[PDB]
Amino acid sequence: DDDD
Amino acid sequence: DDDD
Amino acid sequence: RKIPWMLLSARAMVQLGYGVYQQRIQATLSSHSGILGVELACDKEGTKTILQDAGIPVPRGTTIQYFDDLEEAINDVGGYPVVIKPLDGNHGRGITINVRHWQEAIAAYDLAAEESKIIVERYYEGSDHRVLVVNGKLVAVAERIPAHVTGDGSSTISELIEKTNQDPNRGDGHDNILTKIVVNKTAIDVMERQGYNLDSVLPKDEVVYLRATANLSTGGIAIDRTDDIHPENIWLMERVAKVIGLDIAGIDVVTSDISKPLRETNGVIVEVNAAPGFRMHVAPSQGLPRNVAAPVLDMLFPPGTPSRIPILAVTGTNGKTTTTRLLAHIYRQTGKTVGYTSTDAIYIN
Amino acid sequence: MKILKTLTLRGPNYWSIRRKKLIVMRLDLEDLAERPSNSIPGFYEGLIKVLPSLVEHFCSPGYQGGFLERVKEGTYMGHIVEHVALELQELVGMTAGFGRTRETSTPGVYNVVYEYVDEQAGRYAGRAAVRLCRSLVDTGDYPRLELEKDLEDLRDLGANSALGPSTETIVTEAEARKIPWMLLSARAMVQLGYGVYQQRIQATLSSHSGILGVELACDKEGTKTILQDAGIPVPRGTTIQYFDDLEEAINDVGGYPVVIKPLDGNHGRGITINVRHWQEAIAAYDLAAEESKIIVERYYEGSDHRVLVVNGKLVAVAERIPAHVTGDGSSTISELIEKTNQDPNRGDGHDNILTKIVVNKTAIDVMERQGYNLDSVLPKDEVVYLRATANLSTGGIAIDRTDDIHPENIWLMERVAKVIGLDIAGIDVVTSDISKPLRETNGVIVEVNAAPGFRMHVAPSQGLPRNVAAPVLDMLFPPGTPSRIPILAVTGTNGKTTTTRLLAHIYRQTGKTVGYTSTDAIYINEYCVEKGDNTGPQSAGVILRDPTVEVAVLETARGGILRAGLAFDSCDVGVVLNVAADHLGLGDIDTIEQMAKVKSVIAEVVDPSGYAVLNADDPLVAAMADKVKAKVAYFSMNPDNPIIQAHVRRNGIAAVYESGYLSILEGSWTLRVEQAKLIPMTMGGMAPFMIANALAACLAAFVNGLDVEVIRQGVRTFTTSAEQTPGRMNLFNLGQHHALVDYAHNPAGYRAVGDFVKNWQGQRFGVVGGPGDRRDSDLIELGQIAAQVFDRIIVKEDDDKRGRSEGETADLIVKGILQENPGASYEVILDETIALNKALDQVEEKGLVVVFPESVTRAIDLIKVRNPI
Amino acid sequence: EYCVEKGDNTGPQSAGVILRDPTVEVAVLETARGGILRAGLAFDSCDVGVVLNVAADHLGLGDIDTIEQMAKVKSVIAEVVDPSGYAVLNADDPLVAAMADKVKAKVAYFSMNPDNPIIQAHVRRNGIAAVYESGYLSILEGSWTLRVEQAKLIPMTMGGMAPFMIANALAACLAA
Ligand SMILES: Nc1ncnc2c1ncn2[C@@H]1O[C@H](COP(=O)(O)OP(=O)(O)CP(=O)(O)O)[C@@H](O)[C@H]1O
Ligand SMILES: Nc1ncnc2c1ncn2[C@@H]1O[C@H](COP(=O)(O)OP(=O)(O)CP(=O)(O)O)[C@@H](O)[C@H]1O
Ligand SMILES: Nc1ncnc2c1ncn2[C@@H]1O[C@H](COP(=O)(O)OP(=O)(O)CP(=O)(O)O)[C@@H](O)[C@H]1O
Ligand SMILES: Nc1ncnc2c1ncn2[C@@H]1O[C@H](COP(=O)(O)OP(=O)(O)CP(=O)(O)O)[C@@H](O)[C@H]1O
Ligand SMILES: [Mg+2]
Ligand SMILES: [Mg+2]
Ligand SMILES: [Mg+2]
Ligand SMILES: [Mg+2]
Ligand SMILES: [Mg+2]
Ligand SMILES: [Mg+2]
Repeated sequence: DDDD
Repeated sequence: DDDD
Repeated sequence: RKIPWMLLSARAMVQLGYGVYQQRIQATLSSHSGILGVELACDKEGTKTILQDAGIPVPRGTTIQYFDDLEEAINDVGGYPVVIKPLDGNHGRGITINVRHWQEAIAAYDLAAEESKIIVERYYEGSDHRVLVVNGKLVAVAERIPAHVTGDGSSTISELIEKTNQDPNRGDGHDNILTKIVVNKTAIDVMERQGYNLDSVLPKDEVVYLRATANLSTGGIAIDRTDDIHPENIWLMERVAKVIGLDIAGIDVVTSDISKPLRETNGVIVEVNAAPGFRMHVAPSQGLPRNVAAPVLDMLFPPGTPSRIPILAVTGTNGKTTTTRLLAHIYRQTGKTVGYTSTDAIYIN
Repeated sequence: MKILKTLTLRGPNYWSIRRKKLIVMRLDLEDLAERPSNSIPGFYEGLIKVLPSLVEHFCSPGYQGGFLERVKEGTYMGHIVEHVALELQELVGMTAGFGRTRETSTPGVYNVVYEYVDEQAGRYAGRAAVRLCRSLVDTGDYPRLELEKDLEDLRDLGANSALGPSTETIVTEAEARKIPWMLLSARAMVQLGYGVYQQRIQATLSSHSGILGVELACDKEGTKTILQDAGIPVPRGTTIQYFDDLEEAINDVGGYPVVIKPLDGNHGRGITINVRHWQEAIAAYDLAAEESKIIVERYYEGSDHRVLVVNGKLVAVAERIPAHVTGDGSSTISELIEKTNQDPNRGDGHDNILTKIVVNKTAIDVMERQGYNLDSVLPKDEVVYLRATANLSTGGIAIDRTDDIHPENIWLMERVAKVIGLDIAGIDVVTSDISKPLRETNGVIVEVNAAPGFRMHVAPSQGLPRNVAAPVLDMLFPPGTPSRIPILAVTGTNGKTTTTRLLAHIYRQTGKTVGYTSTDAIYINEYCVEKGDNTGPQSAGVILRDPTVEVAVLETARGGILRAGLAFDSCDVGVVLNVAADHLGLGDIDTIEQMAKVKSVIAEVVDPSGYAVLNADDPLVAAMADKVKAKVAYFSMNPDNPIIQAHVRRNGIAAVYESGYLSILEGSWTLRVEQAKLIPMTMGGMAPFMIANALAACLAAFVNGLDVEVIRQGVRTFTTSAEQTPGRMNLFNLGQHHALVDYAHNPAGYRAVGDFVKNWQGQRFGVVGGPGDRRDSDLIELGQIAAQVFDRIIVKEDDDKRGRSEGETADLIVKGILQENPGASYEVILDETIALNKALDQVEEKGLVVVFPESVTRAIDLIKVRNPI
Repeated sequence: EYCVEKGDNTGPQSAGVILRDPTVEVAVLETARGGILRAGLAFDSCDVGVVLNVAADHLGLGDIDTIEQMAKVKSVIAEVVDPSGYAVLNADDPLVAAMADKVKAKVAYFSMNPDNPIIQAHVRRNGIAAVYESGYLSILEGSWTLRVEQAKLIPMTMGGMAPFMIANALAACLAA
């Protein structure tokens, strides 16, 4: 999903 | 899932 | 080994040790298992790409998104002796292991087509071996064989199943070493391909399989081959686990002879499994049981290290709280983190 | 104009050491080669009106417009194709400026070299420059639409390969710290460091991030349970599976001021933050009901703060505020949005600090709840939000509050990351005042996020930017540790493979894992990984990416350098053994002076703290010492070499052959390693070229820190036997008779073998061969070499390949050998299968037969039919 | 914080007391011109060399009559810094900044004005500098700014009212  |  | 343990309140985790020396496990995953390694191991295309770039032998094959291109793909792969799998991963179903003819390739194609759009792999001969590596070091090797009956006299398959399914070492679910042989339409499909059915008599010493793949839970067997593995093969298995970044790993190898180098027997590495199970190594049907856990605890709690922190317990009818605050104050002068409990509060530093 | 060949270079190379990223295009000027612009009417005005920017190019003239001072006075399309390819990349934001043009081959064929940023965009621009330039030397202009579409393709090519900003942040700091990096072939992973010191990253996840921690952090119910069991403040709330129980749940939660979320996680939708009435709870209920069966949480007041923790230690804190407008005079909301959306610091997507305010039905829904719409006028200093949540990408702001956080709150945040087991973590905190303890302001921890982004901390809208990457690289590569393993690079015209095997053997005696590549195979600790010619950058990468390797020894060939550059950027020891006239005419290198520039690439990439090892007996190699930034060590076969003497007098290091010994001169002291006759690779001291290869290996091991005793053990046990090094000095013992199989190419290898033969104090010296048909006019030189070395010379130069005609090669050899000494039974037999290489019984006891087969495999098979010892 | 000797203890004879002492881990030495001119430096080489300013004091003494000569005495420290170490120079001082072209060591700069062409040219090549800006004493490391503290909160400076104390603080912070 990345950069939460 | 476990025990593959 | 006197390591304290606790169950935790979430996700079926277990804690080992106290304070700053604690570790966590969940089945076959631990606090030392990295996420990048585990995710790569679950990606079959990704795993294959990484290993062949390292000079590691893997099966040859292609990608066909259900187009009738099989008749050409075999020219790149190596002729008809191929393996056709559903392109996605949805249990061990719709798989043909040894395709020999055009129409067989199509029957496999039609079944493969059921799953989302690993096809036409070259078929390799040999047995299915499971290799267990724990900390970049080999622990155990087992040979896996699918449920079967043999031509133990001029008896039929249904008679042979009843004869061997009475073996006292065959008991229900995870209860006895081996389990029961069960026949269903899928066992029949496997038997029909061999030219047999339940009322057929087998020739002396003929072997008929009731399953396409090996699994102890389906009635197969596991043979310990730990001491028969060649030094070069040991080196290669350890290198594979390190390349894919996994601490505890199962490696699936196809070879005719584990005692010879894979390059001489034309063997391949088929799969890398993060967080493998242990039943086949701690309770094999042939050979000696191995203590698999000991190498795991040795990486979590290396020799010479503690698993516990000091505990000072104070009791008595009068003076406990005062004594507790002073003792915590004295330890604190050494610069350590000191936690304590009293009738007033819970404190840390 | 036709393009014949394109090469992409990635690493130090022939054209430049520093300009690692270059495209070399081989351009055939079928036309134009005879027309130097003034012969092409209109090709000045046409070129500049199509590309008006081509004034910033300087050429030989050191002037703006220096390019345009020419063009009309042509360059035969050199410069013009080159500058256009560079400008086409500049027009789309990819900056490149280096380039060169050189004529090669036959007249009209040029090597056009230019710099690139993105590999595919670079090649695209090259092809486009040729089309633009060709149309303008045919017609006088270039259609605008044929320029605009090409610029669009370059913009897409340069976008598709871009790294995301969180990867760029880590990679940029890694370069500042000199940590090498590579992209990997799967799952968008990046490797940092070499061999056993490598680490991997993927955006904000790394090789140190555990799976149990990351999965727990993604489980909101699990996370809350674990933290409240540790005494950590979290929101109060319940679970209702869409039953109308809300009116009772508020009794356990704390009345109506509650938050209702969809029970599952499907984007920030269907969420009511502050419910005050029964019917509002129901409207929220009906929306929540859309997702699978986090409800009725108590509502807490305060601002949304993001706290970044990296290794159990706090790095940064930022306050996040949603997109909004304020009552900046008696203006409407649509007017206020247009007024503030013109702020110059608001730019598109990830382009400027802030982004644009966009209104849609969801902004309207947020505004209606506040009592406003687009045509409403706000009261002075009124604040109206256009979004329910904060996000910089939706037009909000981020304020650095890193230095305002209370010591107790710092302690709590670090404890939270440790409890949930995550190394790099974002923590979402709701509080009215970050400068007071959360227990006093009644604040809570709302969420823990594994693998958080960095834009709000490295590019805040208010406050100072923070270097977030530095704390990440410090955990991956702790202070005091290496990120690289030693690299020993060996090059030169002759002797590379032999030197490489010996040097790897010596390092191996220290017990380390040694990987190496050669023209025969790729090895790790005597296991063969791959077979075949494994020189070049693709094989070097197998060893450098291998997680078990501690030492890398790599033979380096010219084909690799000329085709793609070096794979490693820098090394510790660079060894140049010799420069000789081999491979001339290939790869656009015609002269010996040019060949020396290729070999010198290794010497020039040695790190200043390392060493270059040069041959003091070689005039082209010794001369490289004046280009080297590294320390220089020398070796020689003659102690009385003025270079060696001048060097040791200034306390340098040298290796020489003296008094039967291989020894190291270190300042005034002499260290003897061993006797040449006791080292098995050298035929009893009779092979001067093997001695020289041994000196180079001993010196490289010494200058890189190995002890002398280790070096002695290594040279004493090293072997080059038949079937280990086939075709390389294989001497066979057949009763009172010997035969030698070797495989020379260029003349230096014929002279090196000839000296071994001269020392053979036996009987006749016979030779049974010469060159194949693919050599240039050096057949006479070979014949001249054999003539003075052998007294039995028989010619077999009619091989099976027959690259040219039939026996003409043998006829030229016969001409050459009879030119110097026409008294050696000069028979020509032509056959070389079992005819001349079988006729060994024509040589007496203790004579020596020297074989130069086309195929070594056959020569060493036939010699075994005679039952050798 | 224990006093070993009292009185003027600058010069090579005192430097030798610290260097020969079996317990010392770090040596910080103020160096005067009288010591250098009379007997040379006691240590041969050092890790950090700091030159704060050159001014027309002590002229006519020790055979040094001009400011250009005084600059040659002070430059002795900059020229004995080991190549792996640093020289710390005052970018607001024309004689001191000029010493940067003699130094074999790395050079760091400090100033009381961020808009100093030397500082700007230097940080653009990824050097290190210390400047006074926006009420703060901060370190410029390439493109990043590190704020250490506010001048008004550092007791040696009279509430930010003593520019020469601020400059002395910048030099100490940069050397550390
Ligand atoms: N290319 C190949 N050649 C020969 N046998 C192969 C093969 N690919 C797979 N197999 C055999 O098939 C077995 C299981 O098939 P496969 O690997 O496709 O199942 P799978 O990945 O879904 C794991 P599981 O069956 O446990 O769910 C392997 O252990 C191996 O014995
Ligand atoms: N031997 C003893 N040591 C300390 N206090 C004592 C004592 N005998 C009697 N006392 C009295 O006991 C009081 C309670 O002390 P403290 O609070 O430290 O004890 P405690 O924690 O054991 C009681 P609790 O059962 O409430 O936990 C003291 O204030 C003191 O007056
Ligand atoms: N109990 C509560 N009290 C007050 N504010 C709360 C809250 N729960 C959530 N919030 C606010 O809502 C914001 C985002 O809502 P929420 O946490 O439900 O979204 P989310 O978990 O789906 C993450 P994202 O919105 O980035 O996808 C939080 O940062 C906080 O400001
Ligand atoms: N200085 C030198 N050192 C070693 N061998 C030399 C030599 N001069 C000539 N030779 C000859 O060169 C032959 C080839 O040696 P080797 O295989 O080690 O070289 P190399 O690897 O540089 C050639 P390639 O271009 O094929 O990689 C030797 O067998 C020897 O006869
Ligand atoms: Mg499997
Ligand atoms: Mg009591
Ligand atoms: Mg008490
Ligand atoms: Mg959030
Ligand atoms: Mg060559
Ligand atoms: Mg070679």
